Amino acid sequence: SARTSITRREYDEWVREAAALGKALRYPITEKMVNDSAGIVFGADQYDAFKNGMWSGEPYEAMIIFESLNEPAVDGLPTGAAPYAEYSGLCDKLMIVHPGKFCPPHHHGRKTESYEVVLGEMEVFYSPTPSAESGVELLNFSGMPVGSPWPEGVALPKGRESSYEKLTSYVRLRAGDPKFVMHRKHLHAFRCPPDSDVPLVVREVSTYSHEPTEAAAGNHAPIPSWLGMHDNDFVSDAANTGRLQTAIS
Amino acid sequence: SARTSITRREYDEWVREAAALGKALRYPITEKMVNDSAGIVFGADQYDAFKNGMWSGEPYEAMIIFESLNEPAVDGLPTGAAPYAEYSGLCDKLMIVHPGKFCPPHHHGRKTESYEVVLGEMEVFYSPTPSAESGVELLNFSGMPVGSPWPEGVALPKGRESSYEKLTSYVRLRAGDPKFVMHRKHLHAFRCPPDSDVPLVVREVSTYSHEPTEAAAGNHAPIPSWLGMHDNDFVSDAANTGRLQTAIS
Amino acid sequence: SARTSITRREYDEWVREAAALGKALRYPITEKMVNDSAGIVFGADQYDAFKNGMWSGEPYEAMIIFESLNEPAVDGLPTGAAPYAEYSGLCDKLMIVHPGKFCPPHHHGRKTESYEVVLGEMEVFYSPTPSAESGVELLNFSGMPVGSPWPEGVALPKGRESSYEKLTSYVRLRAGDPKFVMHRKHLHAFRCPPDSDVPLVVREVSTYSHEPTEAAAGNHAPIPSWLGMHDNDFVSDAANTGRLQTAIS
Amino acid sequence: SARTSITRREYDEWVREAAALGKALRYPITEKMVNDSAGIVFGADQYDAFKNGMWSGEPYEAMIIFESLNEPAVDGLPTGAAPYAEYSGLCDKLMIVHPGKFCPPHHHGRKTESYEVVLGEMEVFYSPTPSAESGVELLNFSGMPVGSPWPEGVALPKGRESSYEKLTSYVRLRAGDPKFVMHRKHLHAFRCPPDSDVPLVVREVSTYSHEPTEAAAGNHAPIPSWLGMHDNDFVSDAANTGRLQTAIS
Ligand SMILES: OC[C@@H](O)[C@@H](O)[C@@H](O)CO
Ligand SMILES: OC[C@@H](O)[C@@H](O)[C@@H](O)CO
Ligand SMILES: OC[C@@H](O)[C@@H](O)[C@@H](O)CO
Ligand SMILES: OC[C@@H](O)[C@@H](O)[C@@H](O)CO
Ligand SMILES: OC[C@@H](O)[C@@H](O)[C@@H](O)CO
Ligand SMILES: OC[C@@H](O)[C@@H](O)[C@@H](O)CO
Ligand SMILES: OC[C@@H](O)[C@@H](O)[C@@H](O)CO
Ligand SMILES: OC[C@@H](O)[C@@H](O)[C@@H](O)CO
Ligand SMILES: [Co+2]
Ligand SMILES: [Co+2]
Ligand SMILES: [Co+2]
Ligand SMILES: [Co+2]
Repeated sequence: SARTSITRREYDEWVREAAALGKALRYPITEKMVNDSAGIVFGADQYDAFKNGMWSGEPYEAMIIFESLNEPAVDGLPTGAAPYAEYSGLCDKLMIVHPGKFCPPHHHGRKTESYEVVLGEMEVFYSPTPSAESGVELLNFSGMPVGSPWPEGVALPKGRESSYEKLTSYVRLRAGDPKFVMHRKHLHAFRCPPDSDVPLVVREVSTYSHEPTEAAAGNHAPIPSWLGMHDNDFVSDAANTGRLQTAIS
Repeated sequence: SARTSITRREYDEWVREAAALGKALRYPITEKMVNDSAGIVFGADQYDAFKNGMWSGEPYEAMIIFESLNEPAVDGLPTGAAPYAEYSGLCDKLMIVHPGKFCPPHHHGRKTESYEVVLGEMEVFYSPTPSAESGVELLNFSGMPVGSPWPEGVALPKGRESSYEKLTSYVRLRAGDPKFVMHRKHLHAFRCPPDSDVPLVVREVSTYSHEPTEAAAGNHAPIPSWLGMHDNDFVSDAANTGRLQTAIS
Repeated sequence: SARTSITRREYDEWVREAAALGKALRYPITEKMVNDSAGIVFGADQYDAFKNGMWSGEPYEAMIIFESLNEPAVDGLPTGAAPYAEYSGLCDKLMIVHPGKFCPPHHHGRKTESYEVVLGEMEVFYSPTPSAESGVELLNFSGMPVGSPWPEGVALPKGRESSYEKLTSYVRLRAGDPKFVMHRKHLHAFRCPPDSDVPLVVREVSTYSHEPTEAAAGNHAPIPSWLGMHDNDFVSDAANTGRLQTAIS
Repeated sequence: SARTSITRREYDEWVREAAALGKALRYPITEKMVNDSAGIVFGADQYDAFKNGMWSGEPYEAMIIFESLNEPAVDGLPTGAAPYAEYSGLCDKLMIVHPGKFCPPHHHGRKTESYEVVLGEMEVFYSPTPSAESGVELLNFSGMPVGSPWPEGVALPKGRESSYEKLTSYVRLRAGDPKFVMHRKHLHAFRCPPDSDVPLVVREVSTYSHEPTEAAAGNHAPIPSWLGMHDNDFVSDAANTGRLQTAIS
């Protein structure tokens, strides 16, 4: 009886309600942003989130993302910056995570993120040290803060527990807090507390998002190399696959 | 009788009211963001904006900016990207422009911006072609849209009219519109319509802001060259000076 | 296969999501307000709204109401006003109507309402003349405006069409409009346009709400007569019954 | 040098900024609501609030009120209720109080109020017992809660201190709290804490407001007696006068 997809009704009610919530919070959500790629389920065994639904409070890895901007920022750059442009760009999106649900452990080789909680509270789990990239020297300036240890009783998705092992640093973000920076090459994940009366709504402002997803499969590449380039590295292999497509029956 | 500064009372009422407006619109404004550098007057002859005040509707070049993020995004970058990092980074700020007032004509060599109107309407004036940088090849991808001609009856600041000559393209942005990208090297300016019942409030998401201002004079430089580096080029010379400091009597 | 109740999952996702939307729009929703009486289905044949769900856009009579205040306002009144107190009082609630759905035709003998659209648009159908109450003279001051005729193509609930016959006056309300008064004794109904991208959210400020509902069955009566007193008169008999209780399986 | 009026510039910047704040918080403010009666100064010696301004934090009695509704609710009432209609009606308004400022001690013979804090925090001072009205029996149901004693260090307006003597009960209201009822005949006053970073914004839902003010001098009376009827009883005589008119030079 393990779900393997989400019904069209479950998908729409989930995504359309989320888009309305976004508008209420003044996020500029256009029609094109409300599509079949906005609702994400990280892996086949994560569809079980829809057995009891998004308000069950159960630990599953799924979320909604409404992307309002993913600008390469390639125009006006000196030609020499061509091979390093992929680390820049501007990506603005609204992320909605229901109680107990998670944006699973992963890291980006090029994308640096920043978080602004709009509604609810965000519990971020991360590795304070970056992932070492063999054979390449990396610049350093502020690094990541050590943060605090995890609070007790954090329910993790069944069969995904170990993927969180290395994300020992923890921080709870709220509306009004200083913007929070998640440097590239750092493992990170986050969830909405299970006892939350509202979905976690977060505004993410980051560098360009390289993702040959479903809603982004057919566009033009600003720079040759960018073509097909992937910048998502999920700790759990089950997460990497289902990320680029949601099975809607 | 030409004003040469702004009284402490005029400054505070202007900036503190704006910060409250920002909070109401859910922008994460912290205490440190509400400072003596947030309220900007572009040039000595622009202080006359305070003869009749911010609700007079008169054409002057002055605005408020509450910066919530100006992240270099240098961490995790390969060393080779060092000389091109200045074109990246993440800068999030809230800008408040009162009726009739303007963010004066200028362009950035490195910073690419994007606009999201939160309240009111934004009238953007810009040059659809970038400024040619002698002796250097530049990348290209989307360029800037031609836009529309200026509507009639746009009152410009006295003695600043000609600075707008080259910003022939025009567009009026509203809340809910697609994010608007202003590529680096493009001349641009914007104002809040004079008949607006509310101040124009805009969320700007751009690449790093290189500005050795008053509230940013003493920090650490992520990369050597960044030190003292300026990235603001106002068409009117009077604007470049008063930009980095507000005279509060 | 005609639904006869709503599953606990359908109920919670419907009501809890609505409460979150309410909070985002700054309505003061407390825990006690989010209960099993907030989600209303007007009649047994209206449960079919949940065959395709609240985002189907189909015409059904169901809505959500989060009541933040229902103050008798009896304290401090001269004893003589006792028999007329039932026409006063203060009731503040947030109403959420999904696309295509309706608050069915009905009128109140004592309650006068006022509407403020917070999100979406509200299409009100009403009778510009009050219902004559046999053997009693009534005061008059402003009466109700004639309004406009119905726009074409308004899909009404199957088997409930005729209940709308007398509500010939029509008006479409939006956020920012002047408060709209619906005097007592006037037939009225309203819906969220079927093509709306967001649920209709309306703040109602009215006189006391006399309703021996499920969440209001056991309180104390400020005045003797008020006990058991009913003030809802739905045109369709099917609506009056299911109003005071929602079948949650 | 004691101010005796408010300049047109001080008035407009105060009221127009407040109206913008109101809109941001989604209060339906129309053009007609933004008038010369919205900004209130309670007495000649209260104009000194404008010596240092609304952000000085100093204790003065002045506030802004944007009334969106003041419905008699007389239509549909049985003729017998005519002499008691004045205790009913529906009045919806947004009140804005700057740091340290107060809505001065007063009570209403007919109007019962309810408070909903939208922004900031509201400190209410009141008398838990109603004012006895000689020769008339009054109904009772819930009465007023005893509340808590005043916190220490509450700066009161100079020369108005004693007017607060009897308002010994205290409560601090915040956004999201249950609606707060202030029954008619109860002395009450409230202020925005002096250390607040934002103005106190409160939505008031009450029974009809009988006030032959400046913006309400020339309308039609729903009931004969209502004509000229006053329902404001300020403890300080200086407050009653300046209430109905603001001196704008
Ligand atoms: O799938 C997650 C998506 O790519 C988000 O924008 C960020 O990485 C979450 O950290
Ligand atoms: O102001 C700094 C902020 O609170 C966080 O510590 C950093 O963004 C983490 O990268
Ligand atoms: O002084 C203007 C400031 O630098 C702003 O962030 C942008 O450039 C306006 O286009
Ligand atoms: O969606 C594109 C947007 O409306 C504007 O045309 C561009 O951002 C301009 O750069
Ligand atoms: O069931 C409807 C409820 O009683 C509402 O508050 C109003 O009457 C709708 O007009
Ligand atoms: O301002 C009046 C408003 O627009 C409506 O016409 C009335 O409230 C209807 O009762
Ligand atoms: O002048 C105060 C005004 O009348 C307000 O609506 C309430 O009474 C304040 O309690
Ligand atoms: O819920 C009751 C509320 O908190 C206040 O105690 C009353 O309205 C006071 O009248
Ligand atoms: Co990420
Ligand atoms: Co610029
Ligand atoms: Co009704
Ligand atoms: Co009062």
